[PDB]
Amino acid sequence: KSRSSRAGLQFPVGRVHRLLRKGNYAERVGAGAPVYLAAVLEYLTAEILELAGNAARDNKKTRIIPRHLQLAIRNDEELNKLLGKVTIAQG
Amino acid sequence: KSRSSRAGLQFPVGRVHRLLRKGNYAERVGAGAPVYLAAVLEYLTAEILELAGNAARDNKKTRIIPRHLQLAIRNDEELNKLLGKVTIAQG
Amino acid sequence: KSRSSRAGLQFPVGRVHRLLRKGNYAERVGAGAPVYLAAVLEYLTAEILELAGNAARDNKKTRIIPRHLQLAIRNDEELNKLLGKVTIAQG
Amino acid sequence: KSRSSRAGLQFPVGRVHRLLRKGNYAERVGAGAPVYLAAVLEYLTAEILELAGNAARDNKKTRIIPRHLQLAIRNDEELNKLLGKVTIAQG
Amino acid sequence: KSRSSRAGLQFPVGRVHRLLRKGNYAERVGAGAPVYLAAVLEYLTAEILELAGNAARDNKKTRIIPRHLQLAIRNDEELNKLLGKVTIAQG
Amino acid sequence: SYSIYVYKVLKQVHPDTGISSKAMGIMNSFVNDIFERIAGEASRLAHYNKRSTITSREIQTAVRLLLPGELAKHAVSEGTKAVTKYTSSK
Amino acid sequence: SYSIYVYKVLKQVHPDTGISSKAMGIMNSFVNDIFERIAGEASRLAHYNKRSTITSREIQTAVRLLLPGELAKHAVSEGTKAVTKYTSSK
Amino acid sequence: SYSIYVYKVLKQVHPDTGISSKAMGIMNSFVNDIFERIAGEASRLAHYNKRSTITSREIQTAVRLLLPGELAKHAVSEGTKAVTKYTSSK
Amino acid sequence: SYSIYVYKVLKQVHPDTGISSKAMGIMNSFVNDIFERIAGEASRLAHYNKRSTITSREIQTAVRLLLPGELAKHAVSEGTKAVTKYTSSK
Amino acid sequence: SYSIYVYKVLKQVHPDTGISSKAMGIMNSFVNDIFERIAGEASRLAHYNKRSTITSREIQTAVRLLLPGELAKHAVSEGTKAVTKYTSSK
Repeated sequence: KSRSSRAGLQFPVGRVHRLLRKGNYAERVGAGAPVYLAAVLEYLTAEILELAGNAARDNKKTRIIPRHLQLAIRNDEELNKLLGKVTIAQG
Repeated sequence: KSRSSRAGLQFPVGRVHRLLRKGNYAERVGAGAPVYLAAVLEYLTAEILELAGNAARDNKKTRIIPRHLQLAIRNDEELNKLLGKVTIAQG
Repeated sequence: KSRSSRAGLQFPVGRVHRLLRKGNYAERVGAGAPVYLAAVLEYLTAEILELAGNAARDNKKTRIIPRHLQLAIRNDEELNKLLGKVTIAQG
Repeated sequence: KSRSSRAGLQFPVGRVHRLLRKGNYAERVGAGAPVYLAAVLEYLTAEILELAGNAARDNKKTRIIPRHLQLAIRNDEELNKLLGKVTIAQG
Repeated sequence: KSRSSRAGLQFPVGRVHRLLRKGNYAERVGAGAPVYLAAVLEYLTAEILELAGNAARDNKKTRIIPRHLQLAIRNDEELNKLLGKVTIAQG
Repeated sequence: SYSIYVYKVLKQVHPDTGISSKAMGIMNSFVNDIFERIAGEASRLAHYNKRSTITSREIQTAVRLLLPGELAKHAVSEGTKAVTKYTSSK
Repeated sequence: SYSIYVYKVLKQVHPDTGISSKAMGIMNSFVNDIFERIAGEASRLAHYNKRSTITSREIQTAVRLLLPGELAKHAVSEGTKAVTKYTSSK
Repeated sequence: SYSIYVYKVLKQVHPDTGISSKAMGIMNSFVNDIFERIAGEASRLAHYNKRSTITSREIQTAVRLLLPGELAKHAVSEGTKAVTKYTSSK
Repeated sequence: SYSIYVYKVLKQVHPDTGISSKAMGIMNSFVNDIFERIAGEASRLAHYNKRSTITSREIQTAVRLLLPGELAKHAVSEGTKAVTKYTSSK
Repeated sequence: SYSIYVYKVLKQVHPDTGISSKAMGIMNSFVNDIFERIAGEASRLAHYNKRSTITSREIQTAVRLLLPGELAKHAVSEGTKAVTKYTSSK
């Protein structure tokens, strides 16, 4: 069965695992490493995607456009620090 | 009669008292300690809960969702300092 | 005739005069001291009360609630410095 | 013919010229001095008056009240620096 | 054929090329220099022009006026740094 | 964990405005947080002053230290008001 | 405590806009606050200049020191206008 | 590149709100970015502690270091929850 | 004091938007302020360069020094445009 | 001066949204500005590295230095994409 499903995740554990070794970050990366990282990635994705989705509704739309990601990221004080030196194209 | 009612409070004086000793904060915690702490907790709760409730109305709703807590906390200059390095999930 | 009226003021010159000596600020406070202070107090009161009243109208109301004082104080750049480390309850 | 018209200006070149010498700024002020200064004054006046007029319309009014000057000054990043330590009465 | 079209651009490669040498920036400017610079100029133009166009719609208009450029530039955190010490006339 | 109380406090402040489960989650985080913060300083204050017991006098000073300006003044008032009622209200 | 006056001032500024009791509470806090602040500096100024009496000249300098930029200029004007009326208006 | 997943996550959070291709571009940039960031620190942590392998214990410390305050606490929880399920869920 | 002119400038910019007396008060404060500021620096510049006369060249440098970034560039242009017209327009 | 192009770019981005003459003035100022900025650094980079010619490699490094974070990454991509087309597209 799928490593992504075994870990109860959406993000590709396998892919993340490939990237960790290909990347030449480590000599050998452990088993839980990609599953933890994949997990954090999915989390953050859900987070900003949530706030973004809210801003999309608040205006009047159903599709989330960059403006929403922007408005979303900048309004959450915590997310604004993380993506502080990040420029959202068309944001 | 209840220690929470004797002190004219909502927050559990008793619970707070347990937490103070279990926590291994002190050697022995006094009698008024939990009642004072419980009191401050209830106060702050009421404060942010009030501002939050306002923001809930101001939009259009009856239920307070994280966004309100967020908007509330960030807009009060004083509350914003306290919860400065705090991240409101879905805020 | 009234010291408050002689000075063309609303704020109680007399009261301010009592507070200055009771307070043990001075050894002896002069005659114009309370009238000047009372004057400044009335001024600042009128100032923030004005901006507050505006914000009350701008929303939709006739009664000024803390939110207005807050919104008022925080929006005037100059008043925001004065009451910088001040927390408006329910503001 | 008028020095203000010769310079194609609204602000009183003459007045500005009087103020420069009365003021005891200089020993003797040149001919172009007041015309340059009068020019800059008129410019800045037009600038803030423009942005102010915009804010007046944006709300709903025809008369510009202090609030507009304020909202105007504070929103232009450049004008906000110039009048940084300035307090707009009823702004 | 056109150097601007060969590079798939709108901005005048040729003009930019003239400006680079006239300017007395370099002794001799290379071939790709103006095409790269012209490219970046067009990009940034499109960027701020996009965000500006959005703000124009968001209000109610079809023509982009300075206010839009302003509101646009100031709201994008990244663009705000670039044009930090820039004053938008009538912005 | 505090949901009971925070709800009780809510009705007391806005007797018609409800709160989401997710928002309740946040409130609970808040309560535990500042509890941890205040008790931490209180405990710190006691060791500094070589006292083996955490008095209410420590909760107060802790409150002055951790809470903002005027937000702290009320918290002290509320706590003193509360402590005093309890002590007299035997 | 000041409610009378602050209300009197309110009608003078907005003769149709009321104010809540809770908001009045705040206004009272404000009045006492800046009073305490100004009298504190005034008192400080007097000791520095080894004067046993707090003159209006101290209230003024105190006002310059504590109040912001242009917000201070009016307060001085208003106070001088006020003081002068009272002195002449025997 | 992540579009599949980010869309899958989207429906999970807002099962009625779509996302633009251009906005999807951004999301992909975000995913690769913080991946690069976290793996960078993780890798840095491993060399410092003269370990030849990147454990999940490094991903965690990396997460604590790079992510803000409370935003980091969840990420750790989520990762531990996730790692533990996978390990037990053989 | 400037009310005439500022009104004249107003119609020139917004020929349909009026201005309150109180707002006019502010405008007058603004005009006198930056006048005082600019003439102050101009005067300062002249003493530094041991010149007994305030040239327009001082008003310009003063303008560069006191005014923000791009807001200063126009003010210089406007002043040069204005000065030049007057000089030639004998 | 750039009005032609900036308009051409505008239709390309918003094929229904016009732009004012005054706003066009601003756009032109922007174009000349960052041109001056980029060419200035490029020129600076060349003298430092004792090169008599401004290569595209200088425009790039100049772009990295002057432009913000991610706003710079695109500008480099766009420039490389553009330069490469031109070079190959003989």
